Amino acid sequence: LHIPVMVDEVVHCLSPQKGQIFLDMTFGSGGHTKAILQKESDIVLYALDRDPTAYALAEHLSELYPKQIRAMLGQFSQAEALLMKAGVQPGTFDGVLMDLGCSSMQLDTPERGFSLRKDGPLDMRMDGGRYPDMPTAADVVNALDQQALASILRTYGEEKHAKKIASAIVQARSIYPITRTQQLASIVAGAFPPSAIYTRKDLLQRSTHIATKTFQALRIFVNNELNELYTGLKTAQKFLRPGGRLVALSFHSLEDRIVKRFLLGISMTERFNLSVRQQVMKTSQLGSRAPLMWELIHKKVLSPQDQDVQDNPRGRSAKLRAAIKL
Amino acid sequence: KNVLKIRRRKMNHHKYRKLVKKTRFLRRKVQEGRLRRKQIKFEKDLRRIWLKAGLKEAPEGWQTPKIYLRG
RNA sequence: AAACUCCAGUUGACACAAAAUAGACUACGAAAGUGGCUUUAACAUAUCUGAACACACAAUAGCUAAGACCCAAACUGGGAUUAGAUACCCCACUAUGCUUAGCCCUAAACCUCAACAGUUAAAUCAACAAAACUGCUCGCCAGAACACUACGAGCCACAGCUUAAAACUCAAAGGACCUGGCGGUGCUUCAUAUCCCUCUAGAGGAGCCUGUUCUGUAAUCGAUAAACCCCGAUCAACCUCACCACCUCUUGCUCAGCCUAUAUACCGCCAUCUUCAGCAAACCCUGAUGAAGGCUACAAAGUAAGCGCAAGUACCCACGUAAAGACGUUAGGUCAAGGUGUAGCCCAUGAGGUGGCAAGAAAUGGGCUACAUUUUCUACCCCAGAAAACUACGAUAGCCCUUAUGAAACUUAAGGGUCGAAGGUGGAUUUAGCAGUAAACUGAGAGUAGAGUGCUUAGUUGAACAGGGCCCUGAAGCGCGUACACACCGCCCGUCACCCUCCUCAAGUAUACUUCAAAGG
Ligand SMILES: Nc1ncnc2c1ncn2[C@@H]1O[C@H](CSCC[C@H](N)C(=O)O)[C@@H](O)[C@H]1O
Ligand SMILES: [K+]
Ligand SMILES: [K+]
Ligand SMILES: [K+]
Ligand SMILES: [K+]
Ligand SMILES: [K+]
Ligand SMILES: [K+]
Ligand SMILES: [K+]
Ligand SMILES: [K+]
Ligand SMILES: [K+]
Ligand SMILES: [Mg+2]
Ligand SMILES: [Mg+2]
Ligand SMILES: [Mg+2]
Ligand SMILES: [Mg+2]
Ligand SMILES: [Mg+2]
Ligand SMILES: [Mg+2]
Ligand SMILES: [Mg+2]
Ligand SMILES: [Mg+2]
Ligand SMILES: [Mg+2]
Ligand SMILES: [Mg+2]
Ligand SMILES: [Mg+2]
Ligand SMILES: [Mg+2]
Ligand SMILES: [Mg+2]
Ligand SMILES: [Mg+2]
Ligand SMILES: [Mg+2]
Ligand SMILES: [Mg+2]
Ligand SMILES: [Mg+2]
Ligand SMILES: [Mg+2]
Ligand SMILES: [Mg+2]
Ligand SMILES: [Mg+2]
Ligand SMILES: [Mg+2]
Ligand SMILES: [Mg+2]
Ligand SMILES: [Mg+2]
Ligand SMILES: [Mg+2]
Ligand SMILES: [Mg+2]
Ligand SMILES: [Mg+2]
Ligand SMILES: [Mg+2]
Ligand SMILES: [Mg+2]
Ligand SMILES: [Mg+2]
Ligand SMILES: [Mg+2]
Ligand SMILES: [Mg+2]
Ligand SMILES: [Mg+2]
Ligand SMILES: [Mg+2]
Ligand SMILES: [Mg+2]
Ligand SMILES: [Mg+2]
Ligand SMILES: [Mg+2]
Ligand SMILES: [Mg+2]
Repeated sequence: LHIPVMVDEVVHCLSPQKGQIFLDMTFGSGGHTKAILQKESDIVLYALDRDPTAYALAEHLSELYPKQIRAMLGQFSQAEALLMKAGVQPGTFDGVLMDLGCSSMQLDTPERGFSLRKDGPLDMRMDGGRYPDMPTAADVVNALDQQALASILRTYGEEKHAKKIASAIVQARSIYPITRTQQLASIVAGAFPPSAIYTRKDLLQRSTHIATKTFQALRIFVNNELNELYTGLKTAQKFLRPGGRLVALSFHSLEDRIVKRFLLGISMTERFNLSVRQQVMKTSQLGSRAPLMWELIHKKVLSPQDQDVQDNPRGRSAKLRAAIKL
Repeated sequence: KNVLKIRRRKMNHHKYRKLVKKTRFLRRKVQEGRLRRKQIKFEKDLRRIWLKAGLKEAPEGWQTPKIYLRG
């Protein structure tokens, strides 16, 4: 079982109260959505997900609360149109809970293809066939050139060995099609000496497969999570009430940066991890930020309790960024 | 000139200081035991002297001091 | 931002802290060190050398104890930046820097030059540093690494200092210098249809033509980043043809043949930098006759020749455009122009006949025609009349029918009829052009029986801008650094529960081995 990550913080943060309408742009399993419909019995809630399996769960769970929860299906970009059909263009949503990442059910079910450990079709697509033409991870690896595929790994996977892990994929695909998760994992391992398979470690300091950065990289290029995250936040702002509390959850750095640089106005094209020294050097050259539209409830990113991390290691990297619209 | 010989010594000293840090409690127990044996080895050397000279006990009023203790 | 707001400014009072200027001086001291003022004491030796340990000292940091505390400040807390943590920045504050009394005994404690005496003549001298040496004495050294380590010993030192190995391992390690490459390297000047902006017309969107890719097919090949992609082809209905299927021939059009493999064996002919100016010899001289270097015009070691540039020539000039453009670079292109080395086939990988493929789910390059009013049609070749949005502009496409060529044409070309579509001037990006050029328009030629919206070429009308800069692009000159040389996509260092070799420590525990009498009553 997967407990909703930081459910206690997200509930306190949004303080759901009677007379307030809320949105959920990532229903998924619905653990967070259900934790929010428990504290306040008079709450109004809206749900959304990219997975039709997740949208069916919400529809089945809608029986528990007939109108307090309203289920919707679609991507972040398509969310505004879907909600615009309802007619809530101003929205006046008190809070938008934009949980991020892959659902526990999505990656616990081997058929969905998200787990390298198990053997499933190399789908790695949050979409559940709602768009049967949407390329899957298998398609991405078999088509793109080394330079193109290396960029996917480098930019989205934070993978130093992008050229080494991409060349192995290019050679492997020629010999046979890459259609299964384990088939890819073995190819990526084959780019390195056999001992490399578990040399790398996580921040938890527990050995991880040497292809855990290629499964994350493709997952984010197949589902365009990063570009869809920028529109998703923007749409929330337009549909978010003034004085309404937004709450995001970033499990990896790339998504965390966008949430940080969006709630603070920082340009998305600035250099990453800028030090104070570099900031001085940057502006010294020019010598020769706009008003913020948010009020961060908690100034610094929250993180899961160390005890809770061991119980749910999947959510160890959950960085909660809360803000109030201005 | 280059500093490659200095750099080798730098790394050697750094790793030594790092090894000493990690094992400073084991090294302290070892040093204590060596000093005990050192004191015993010293006590035997003095006993050998009076025994080889024909005496059966230490000279009257002689107590071998502890010359290796921190005190 | 936090912090402060008994804050900030003026004025006055006020240190156990630190000592502008002088100091551009180069003094004192054994060294370490010593630069505010005064006073006291005071800076060993009438031959030199003489210690890891004796004797006495020894920056900074640090320890112990007691004080002082302006300011600084490891650490720590807060703020900020950060995906986040630490650091870099900001604020506060501590050990500490100070005093006293004890310790500790280290430094790139380095003029990286041992003390003393002497010499400037010899050879000046591997190199660099810092001109080269002699006598004499002490200290020290003998491949790298292990190793400022282990053990032993000493020490007020207890995560310490001093002295300081061996085993395993390697064929180098190292010093100086030169060249090259490279620098998130300095400065400087640059590109002239160009690196960017600026000027004009385009491409990228539509249809069509055509190449390529992919897919398809029983059914070629080659080119394929710049430097492939209307390229070999100034050209494929048969032929061409090298491909596929079937059938046929065997000293075969040839004193056979092979479009079989290898362009990474080659000649031949070329692409490319080149929209370059350098290349290769023969000598001479400098550096001690080292790797190397060789210019100053009021000239200081370079020079008599070759190739390229240049000159000259072609076109309408001496301008411009052609042509030319070395060596070298990309084992660049071509064995399928032809020839040919090597290897292979010889009833077949050779030869001949018949028929056939040569398509489009698509993607992409180049071109053509358009989207119209500076336009469309007609007359005319510039003083006109109409057209001008669902019967307009717009297909060189589709369909149908004729004609031309051919033995052969749903297929190729031309013409007519019908049809009247997308397109409404095109995001990122990108091409070309400095003048009779771009842009627009018109003709001719090569090659075919015929066949391109392709190519080659003649002519007509005929512009705009040409300045300002150096992030990116690349260039040059003068520098600097370099542990790279496979040349930064380099190299090395640290790290890690894979591995073998060797060594050390060590709890208790036995195990042998050595010692006594080398004595006493
Ligand atoms: N661009 C996007 N638009 C909508 N939903 C998305 C999305 N990207 C991811 N998601 C979905 O959002 C969810 C995030 S992970 C699951 C979190 C959820 N609150 C739970 O019940 O666990 C997944 O269901 C995922 O499929
Ligand atoms: K002073
Ligand atoms: K001075
Ligand atoms: K020095
Ligand atoms: K150099
Ligand atoms: K265009
Ligand atoms: K050649
Ligand atoms: K040939
Ligand atoms: K040949
Ligand atoms: K075109
Ligand atoms: Mg070492
Ligand atoms: Mg403030
Ligand atoms: Mg003396
Ligand atoms: Mg001695
Ligand atoms: Mg001495
Ligand atoms: Mg000493
Ligand atoms: Mg001292
Ligand atoms: Mg002190
Ligand atoms: Mg202070
Ligand atoms: Mg203090
Ligand atoms: Mg003082
Ligand atoms: Mg000094
Ligand atoms: Mg001496
Ligand atoms: Mg010399
Ligand atoms: Mg040695
Ligand atoms: Mg030392
Ligand atoms: Mg030692
Ligand atoms: Mg010792
Ligand atoms: Mg086009
Ligand atoms: Mg071809
Ligand atoms: Mg080829
Ligand atoms: Mg070839
Ligand atoms: Mg090429
Ligand atoms: Mg034929
Ligand atoms: Mg044919
Ligand atoms: Mg043949
Ligand atoms: Mg070649
Ligand atoms: Mg002439
Ligand atoms: Mg001329
Ligand atoms: Mg020419
Ligand atoms: Mg010429
Ligand atoms: Mg080649
Ligand atoms: Mg041949
Ligand atoms: Mg044959
Ligand atoms: Mg019409
Ligand atoms: Mg027609
Ligand atoms: Mg006829």
